Amino acid sequence: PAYLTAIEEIEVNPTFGGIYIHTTNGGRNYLIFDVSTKEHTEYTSVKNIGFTLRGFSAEPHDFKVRVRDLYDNQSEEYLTTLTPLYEEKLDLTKFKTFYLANDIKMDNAGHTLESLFNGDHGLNSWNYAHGYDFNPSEFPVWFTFDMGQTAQLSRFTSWQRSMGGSYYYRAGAIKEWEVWGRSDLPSSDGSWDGWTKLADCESIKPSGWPTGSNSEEDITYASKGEEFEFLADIPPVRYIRFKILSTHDGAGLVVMQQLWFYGTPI
Repeated sequence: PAYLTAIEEIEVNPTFGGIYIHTTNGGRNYLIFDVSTKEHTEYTSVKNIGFTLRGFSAEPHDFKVRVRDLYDNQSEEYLTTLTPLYEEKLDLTKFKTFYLANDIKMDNAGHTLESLFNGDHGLNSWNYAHGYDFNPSEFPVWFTFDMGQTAQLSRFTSWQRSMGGSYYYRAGAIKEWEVWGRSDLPSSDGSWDGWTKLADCESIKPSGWPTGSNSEEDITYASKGEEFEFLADIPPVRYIRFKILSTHDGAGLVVMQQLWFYGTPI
């Protein structure tokens, strides 16, 4: 019966501010998960069941899970005591360029990719990592770096190159991208085999004004850092890629100022 396989194969792991519950359901049956603390009901029929409860402090808490079906069957309780994950800013000094053969180069104009992790950021900053021009027909493009440790990621903050603000939302500022990762050594050829997608991301321009016109709200917003959250169902990772799909001005050029990552080191 699906509800029995569900309770028998269940895994419950800590995640940021709660727990991640996963189980199997190869029949695509309709299961109801009731999750108790001393708080949520999931209604799902996917094959690879995975869902989160959040809102919890990072200390040990007792959790109870029961699975039921639309036929009035109900499982034994699964009990677990788990501590939710709590994020820290990962140590920037361990972040390094990890250049693979099919990556864009980010060492133009006197800087390197590792400039994105040197701490220098904000409206008046001249810091950046700066690529080379390419034809936008070549999007998507990507670059690769090493976090220098393995971590369960929560979120990251991204700053565009600024130089007083007029460079926001043009001149290499990225618009949509994906963040991919892996925990084991990449292949030197830059093959995408062995990489896992971790986040879909879109940098928002609050005003929605065309290229070359930035509002006061746009400039304040970008200078404060753009925040993105990662998927809960991701493995620990060490190596990271940004697969750039688009840029704000549509030109084939990537230029950014800073990237700070948050999560729990392994």
